[PDB]
Amino acid sequence: AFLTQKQKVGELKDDDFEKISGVVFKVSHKPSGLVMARKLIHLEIKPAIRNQIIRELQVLHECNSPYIVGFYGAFYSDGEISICMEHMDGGSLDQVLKKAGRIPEQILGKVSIAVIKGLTYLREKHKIMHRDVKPSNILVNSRGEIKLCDFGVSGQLIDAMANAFVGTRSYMSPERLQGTHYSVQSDIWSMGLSLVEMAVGRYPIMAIFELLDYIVNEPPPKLPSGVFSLEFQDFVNKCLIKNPAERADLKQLMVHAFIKRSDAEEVDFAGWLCSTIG
Amino acid sequence: KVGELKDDDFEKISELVVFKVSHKPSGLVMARKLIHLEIKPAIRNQIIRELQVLHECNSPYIVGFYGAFYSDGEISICMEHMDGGSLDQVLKKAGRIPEQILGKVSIAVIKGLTYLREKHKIMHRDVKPSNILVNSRGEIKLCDFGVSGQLIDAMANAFVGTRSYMSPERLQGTHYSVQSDIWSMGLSLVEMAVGRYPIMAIFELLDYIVNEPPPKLPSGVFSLEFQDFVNKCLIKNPAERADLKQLMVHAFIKRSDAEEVDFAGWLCSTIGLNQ
Amino acid sequence: WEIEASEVMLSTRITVYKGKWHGDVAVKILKVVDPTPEQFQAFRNEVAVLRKTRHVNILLFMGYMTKDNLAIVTQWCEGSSLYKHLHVQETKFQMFQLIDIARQTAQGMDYLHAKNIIHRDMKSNNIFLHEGLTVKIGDFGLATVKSQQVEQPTGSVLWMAPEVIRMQDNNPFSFQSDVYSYGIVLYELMTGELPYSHINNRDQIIFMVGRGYASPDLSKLYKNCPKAMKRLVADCVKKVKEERPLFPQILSSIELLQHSLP
Amino acid sequence: DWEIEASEVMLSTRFGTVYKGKWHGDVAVKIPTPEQFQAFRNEVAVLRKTRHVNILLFMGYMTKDNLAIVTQWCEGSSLYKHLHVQETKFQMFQLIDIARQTAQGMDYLHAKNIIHRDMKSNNIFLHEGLTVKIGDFGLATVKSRWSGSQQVEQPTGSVLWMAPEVIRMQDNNPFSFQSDVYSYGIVLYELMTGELPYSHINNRDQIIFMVGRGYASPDLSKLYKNCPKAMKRLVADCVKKVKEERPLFPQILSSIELLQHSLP
Ligand SMILES: CNS(=O)(=O)Nc1nccc(Cc2c(C)c3ccc(Oc4ncccc4F)cc3oc2=O)c1F
Ligand SMILES: CNS(=O)(=O)Nc1nccc(Cc2c(C)c3ccc(Oc4ncccc4F)cc3oc2=O)c1F
Repeated sequence: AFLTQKQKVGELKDDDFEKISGVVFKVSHKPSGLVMARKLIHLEIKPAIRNQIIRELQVLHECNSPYIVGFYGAFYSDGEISICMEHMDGGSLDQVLKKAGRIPEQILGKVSIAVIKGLTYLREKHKIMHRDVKPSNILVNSRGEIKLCDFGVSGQLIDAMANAFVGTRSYMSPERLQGTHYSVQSDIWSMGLSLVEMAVGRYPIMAIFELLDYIVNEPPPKLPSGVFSLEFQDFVNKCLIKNPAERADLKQLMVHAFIKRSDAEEVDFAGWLCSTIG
Repeated sequence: KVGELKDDDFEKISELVVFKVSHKPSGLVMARKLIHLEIKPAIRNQIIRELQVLHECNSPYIVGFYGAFYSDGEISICMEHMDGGSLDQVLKKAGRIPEQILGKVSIAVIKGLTYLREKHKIMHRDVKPSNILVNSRGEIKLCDFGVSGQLIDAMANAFVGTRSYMSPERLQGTHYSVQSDIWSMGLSLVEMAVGRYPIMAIFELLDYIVNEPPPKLPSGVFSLEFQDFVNKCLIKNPAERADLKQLMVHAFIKRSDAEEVDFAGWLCSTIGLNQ
Repeated sequence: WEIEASEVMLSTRITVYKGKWHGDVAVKILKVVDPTPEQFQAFRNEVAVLRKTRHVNILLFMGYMTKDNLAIVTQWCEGSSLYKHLHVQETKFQMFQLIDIARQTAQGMDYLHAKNIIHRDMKSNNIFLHEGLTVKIGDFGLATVKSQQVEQPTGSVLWMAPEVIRMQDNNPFSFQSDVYSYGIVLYELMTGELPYSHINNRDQIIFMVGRGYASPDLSKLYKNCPKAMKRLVADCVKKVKEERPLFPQILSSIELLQHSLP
Repeated sequence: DWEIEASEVMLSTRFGTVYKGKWHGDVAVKIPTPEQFQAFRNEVAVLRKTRHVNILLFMGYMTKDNLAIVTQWCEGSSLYKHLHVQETKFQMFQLIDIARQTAQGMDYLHAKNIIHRDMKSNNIFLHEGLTVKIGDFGLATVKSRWSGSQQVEQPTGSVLWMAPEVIRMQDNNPFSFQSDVYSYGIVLYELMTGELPYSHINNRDQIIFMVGRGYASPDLSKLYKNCPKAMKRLVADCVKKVKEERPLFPQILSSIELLQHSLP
């Protein structure tokens, strides 16, 4: 039903938008009355680089799924790159993590189900990897769908963004940190780190080089066995294997028992978020 | 005997800006005066060409000239060294100047002006006692005169010149002649006669020159014909000022020429030198 | 150095504003609605360093602002940054004036070290090529006089030193960190491309430099260059801080290689 | 900024011709009696305040041994050489740019309450022939509420650029903004004509009496017919014999920017 909403919105121009509330801002189109999310990216790069980036950015039109954030368009204005997407009113899960402190386990199960289905969809249709799986890049609405966003779709834009924000927290797999072969197992590592981070609310153990050193030379932290059932620790220790050879692939995440029993549970996310806000 | 002149041929001895020098192949002592000019090159070439004019300027009352050249951005003028110094230095050392020496220097400057009139048709324009020199042998020569108008135009910027002995009629741009030099000679003779300006910014001195008459010397200190001489030299009217032929028949010049004065001996006693 | 608000008119915006005050001036205004006192002491340190700098190769400080939002008044540079000349527009520079740029900015950093100033943020965006011939060094917001725990680094990771990255010392910032940053500026200056261009991961670059495995590649230096220049380039990028040469020897080497042209 | 240098500078030979030194690049050096000390501390006091792109950049001072002032070494020649020695064929846009740069430097100096008192084209240097540099602040001063109490000394410079009220010296302090305005007007004359004022006069005392009595002014008919009319009006009314009628420097900058933007 969301497809026809883009159909009644034609050309998008910077003068037709207004300030409401890189950097991310919300925008609205006044006769339509819909809400759009604008991402602003600053780059000091060549004109030909900007045009091949925008030529790689059009691909997001055919990226259509209930597990992927919808897309409107992208253009150039005032020496800046503008990315227009459809707005999640619930925000990313990082902000509601700061709001609530901890998240009930079935909600993490539903998030895990959504992200693994999104990874399967992305690897089947475009054969590309996400590269940036962290709780700031995953979004929820007031309705209940959980979608991925800001994935590595444009290699030239990745080269442009390769040097910018400093990095306070890092969720990136070791095997790409040595510079070796990386695959979807990197995104699986990042997903496991994200879920344990929202499980306990803080990193359970410094400058960024110290985190890099701790990640490369030491095994990741593990949950106590006396608190939660052993199946969830089995989930996270299959997701936190250092060597990607025996680290679990998406097929035995699909036939894993915890994902099945979380799918069997009926968790109404919209009702709990409405109880959260009021 | 002196041929061409170059900067490396001169050896600095003393300062009199003026540096006392000598020419090493010849061995004679000269006086070298340096002036700084920021002037176009071809103009300085013309300055050299009509500073060659002083080759024909020879007289017992005009400072002898040897050569001129340009080096290191400085115009170099060379003249005969003449050791007794100017009347300003003699005035500072001796305090007063007696009247017979005043007659002798008046005769010297008037004969020099007549020589310049009759042989070169040019004028001095800068009569002041710093520009008249005295020799140990008693001769009184003249120098530092306006031989080439481009050099006046080039030097017409910097003068220091806290005072001015300039004629009144040359302050508003009227006709000028040797009468202005006669008037400045009158101021110089009065200046040394008493040893001071006997009466303070420079514009006030020009105001003082232009608008009210010059002072008089007292009659009790000098002979009456001396005051007659100066008051004929200090007439404001350019036409009423006596010209050179009038001063050469005045009573003071014939009594001064009739006087026999040991001027050389008195100046050597003043400077205290034994050759 | 007090300037009241009503004389400075904020004409155009290119954060930074092109204003008019007794001439064209560049105004660095910090538009913060809630000024914390940390930004206050940072501003005081910045202006205290800027008052001690008076050199032709340093961007000239003129005044500051106190009320409304904090602002810094400096002269308006005409032209573009060396980053914009080198990686955005690609002006075809010739060899001579590149070594002229090198010796001029080396003179600037030598004067800063003589006046006991650590720039701490030496990179390509801080190099203004003013009318194409004169270099200016600016943005001394992180400048510090030597005389405590150092603040967290915030600049780009390319120009940092390995002992800056691993930060095992309380104050790893010194002369030699600026020397290595100048060496990286020389590296991009003689080649025209950013170092480690084959790596497109920020954390990978940070870790590979911090463990000392990665190094700049001198293979893209043309072989028609004199061997003294490539020896200098190899010497200024040396990892260990105690054998990196100081700026007077760098200037001596540059003038020695400049003198030999017939 | 302040503080003393050391023997890092070199002495080559123990009004000359060159006093150039070397102290982190090319620098310019200037040169125990009390009269030198008064002017020397006045120079350092006025030079600590000057930070502008049109003003010569003071670098440091030396008090030990001989008195020295170190500043940046400009590349090029003085403006006087550019007009009266080599006769460079300047175009009109360059001359108007020179005029507006000098006006902007004066506006900065007078807004920061500084009188150099001593304009001429000798003190204006063309840095690579593009950017003006105003220097030689030996006779600079700072105005104050007690500046009228002290009696000013003789300028003893060149009479072609001084004001009639300066050369008369009837007031205790004849110097003001408008004296510098008149000197800048003579500078405008030299830019727009190319020769020294009162060329038909070859006597300095003639100039002193003929100008100090208000009987002389530079000939405005020597301006070129293709000069801007507002430029002629500006150079005409900034050389007025009345002290009060001379416009201030903000008016001069406004007129110059108006005539620059007026040209198609
Ligand atoms: C740490 N790993 S890394 O070193 O590989 N760095 C990188 N990682 C991952 C990605 C990139 C670049 C990236 C960025 C950041 C990006 C952001 C927004 C975007 O819009 C939308 N996206 C999805 C849905 C709707 C949208 F509107 C497209 C984007 O596309 C991109 O390509 C990296 F540089
Ligand atoms: C202030 N009054 S003013 O305004 O009229 N200016 C001027 N007045 C008068 C003259 C000039 C120029 C001048 C000067 C000063 C001059 C000086 C020395 C000189 O050497 C010898 N002289 C005589 C004998 C032997 C020499 F080696 C020749 C000179 O020749 C000159 O032409 C002026 F500029």
